[PDB]
Amino acid sequence: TQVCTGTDMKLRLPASPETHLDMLRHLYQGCQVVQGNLELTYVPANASLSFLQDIQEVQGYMLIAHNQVKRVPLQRLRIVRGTQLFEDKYALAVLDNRDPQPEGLRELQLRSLTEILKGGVLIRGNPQLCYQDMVLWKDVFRKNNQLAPVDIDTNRSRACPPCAPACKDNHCWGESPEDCQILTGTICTSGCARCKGRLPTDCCHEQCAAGCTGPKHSDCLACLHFNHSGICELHCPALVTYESMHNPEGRYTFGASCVTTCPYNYLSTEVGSCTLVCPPNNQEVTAEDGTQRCEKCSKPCARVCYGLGMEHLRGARAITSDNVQEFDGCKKIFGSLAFLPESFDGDPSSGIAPLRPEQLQVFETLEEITGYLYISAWPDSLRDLSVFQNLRIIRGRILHDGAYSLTLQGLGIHSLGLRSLRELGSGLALIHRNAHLCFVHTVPWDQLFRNPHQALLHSGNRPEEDCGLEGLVCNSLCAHGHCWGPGPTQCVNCSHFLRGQECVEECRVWKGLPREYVSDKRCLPCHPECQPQNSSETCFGSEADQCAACAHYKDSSSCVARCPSGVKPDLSYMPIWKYPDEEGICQPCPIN
Ligand SMILES: *[C@@H]1O[C@H](CO)[C@@H](O[C@@H]2O[C@H](CO)[C@@H](O)[C@H](O)[C@H]2NC(C)=O)[C@H](O)[C@H]1NC(C)=O
Ligand SMILES: *[C@@H]1O[C@H](CO)[C@@H](O[C@@H]2O[C@H](CO)[C@@H](O)[C@H](O)[C@H]2NC(C)=O)[C@H](O)[C@H]1NC(C)=O
Ligand SMILES: *[C@@H]1O[C@H](CO)[C@@H](O)[C@H](O)[C@H]1NC(C)=O
Repeated sequence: TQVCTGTDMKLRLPASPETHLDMLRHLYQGCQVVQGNLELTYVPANASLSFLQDIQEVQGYMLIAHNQVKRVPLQRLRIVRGTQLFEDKYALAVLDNRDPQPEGLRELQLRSLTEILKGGVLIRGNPQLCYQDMVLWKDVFRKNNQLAPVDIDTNRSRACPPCAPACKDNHCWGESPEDCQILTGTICTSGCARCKGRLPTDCCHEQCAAGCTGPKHSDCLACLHFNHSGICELHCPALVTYESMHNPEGRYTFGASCVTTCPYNYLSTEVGSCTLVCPPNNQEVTAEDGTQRCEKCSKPCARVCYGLGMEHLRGARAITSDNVQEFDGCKKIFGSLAFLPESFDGDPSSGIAPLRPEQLQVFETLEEITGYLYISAWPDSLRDLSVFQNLRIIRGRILHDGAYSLTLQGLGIHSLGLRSLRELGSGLALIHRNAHLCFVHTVPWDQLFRNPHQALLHSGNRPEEDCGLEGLVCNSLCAHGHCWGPGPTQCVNCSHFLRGQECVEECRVWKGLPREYVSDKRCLPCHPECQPQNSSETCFGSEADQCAACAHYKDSSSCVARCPSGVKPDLSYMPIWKYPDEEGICQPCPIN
C-alpha cells in the first residue's frame, strides 16, 4: 500500500538477526507513511536499506541505533510528528552507530526533513558521523516546538569536510551539493510559520506542515492535521450536522487523513474516529457483515475476558499459574497471550507454581485474540499447539515488539496443530529455532494474511525436505496438501467427509461399527436403538423415529430400549403403563 505500521522494540536486540532485515523489508517496502515509530536498529555493515526510500512521513519517533551501515537512505522523509517520543522526549534519536573497532553511519542526509512537530533530537556515540552540527535545527522544529532539546554530541574519530560551496547558507545534512539544508521556517516573513521563500507571496497556508508549492491548502508538502482528499484541513468533516442530520461529506479520522471508511482491523467510534481500542466502558459490535464499531454501554458493560497488556494485566509479562484460570470459558480475549520460560519454570521466591500442561486446557474455548500470541516456551510433553485448536483469528491489534502477531521461538514442538487458525489480522508471524518442527510449510499462510506487509519469517526449524522424507506430510484426504500437523485431524479443509473433527474417506452408511447418516459432508450417528441393516441404510436422521428398524422395542413411532412403565407426561397425573408385544410392539397395560 502506502500507509504502514511502525514498531516498538526500542533498543532491544532482535530475536532473529537471521531474519531482522527481511522484517524491515516487509514492513517498509513501498511504505510512504509510517504510523508509529520508525526504528532502524542492528543493521549490519553491508545491508541494503533501499526499501526505505519512499518514506515521507513518520507519525511517532524515528530511532536509528546500533547499525554498522554507512548510509541510511531516508532522503524523501519530510516530517516526523512525534505523537510518541523516545525516552519520552526525542522525535529523532541517532545512537551508537559504530563497530567495536571503518564502519558506522557517516552522514544523516535527511535533506527532505523540514518538520518536527514535537520532541527534540538526540545524537550520541556516532564516531564517523558528520554534519549533525550543521543543521539549523530550529528551522526544522515547528515554531511552537522551539524549546525542544538538542542533545547532539560531536565526538569523532574523523575530520569533517565543509558544507559544499553551493550551499547558499552554511547549512547541510552531508557533503554533497544535493544535501544542502532547505530552510522553510526561519526565513519566513511575519506571522508565517512555513514558506517556500523570503517574501510573503511565498507563505504557506497555516494548515501546511513542512513547506509548500504555493499559497493554497492544496499545495502543502505535508498536512499539519488532516488530509481531506488533497486539501489540508484543521478537522475532518463531521458525520452529523446540526434539527441535526447525517452528513454525506462525513469522514472518519485515521492518522493524518480523512477516510470514507475505517481501514481493515480498525473500529469506528460514534464520533467518527478509527481505533485499535475502544474508549472505556464501550463494547465492540460486529456489524453482521464485516465492520466493527465502538459503542458506549448505556448500563453496565457485559463481563469480558482481558488478556495481557489490558486493564489488570496491563503490566503482566506472561501467562502463569496465578492467572491461567481467569481464562476459563473465554471465547474472546481482549489483549494478548505470551508464554515465556518463566511461565513453565515458576519462581520459588514468590512461590509461583510452574504452569502445568493440564491448566492450558482452559484455552480450548478460545476462538479469538485481539492482540498477539507469543510462545517462547512450551511443555516438552506437548508435541503441538493443540490447546489452541479452536483459535480462529489473531487480530494483531497489539503486536509483540510492535511487529509480530504470532511468535513461536525455541520450542520443542513437532507440528503446529493450530487447525482453526484462519486469520492473522495484521503483523508478521515469526517461527524460528524450533529444531523438531515440521508442518510449517504445509500451512497456506497467504490465506491467513490480510495486508501485503505481512509475511511469515522462519529459520532454524526442520528443513521441509527432511520432513518430507520421513512421512511427515499432509494426510492425503486434506484438500490441496494444506494441513497443520500429521494425520486426518489436521486438514485446513476436508476433501471428503468429517466424523467429528476427523477427515474420512467414507461415512458408515453401509459398513461400520455404529451406523451413520450423511448431512453436509458430516458423518452423523444413527440412534443407538436403530437396528443396523445388512442391505440398506440404517437410519436417515438422528432420532429414534428415524431408523429403518428397531434393535429392541417400539413405542408408537420410535425405537426404545424399554417400554414405558409408569411414565407421566409433563403436566399430567395419568402415567403410561406399557408392555412389549410378542413382536416387540409396546402395547397399553389393561390396568392403571
Ligand atoms: C561488508 O563489506 C566489506 C567490504 O567488501 C567486507 O569486507 C571484506 O571481506 C571480504 C571477504 O573476506 C574480503 O575479500 C574483502 O577484502 C573485505 N573488504 C574490506 C573491508 O577490506 C565485509 O566483510 C562485509 N561485512 C559483512 C557484514 O558481510
Ligand atoms: C493528501 O492525500 C492525497 C490523496 O487523496 C494525495 O494526493 C494524491 O496522490 C497520489 C499519489 O501521490 C496521486 O496519484 C493522486 O493524483 C493524488 N490525488 C489527490 C486527491 O490529489 C496528496 O499527495 C496528499 N497531500 C499531502 C499534502 O500530503
Ligand atoms: C566527548 O568528549 C568530551 C571531552 O573529551 C567528554 O567529556 C565527553 O564525555 C565525551 N562524550 C561521551 C561519549 O561521553
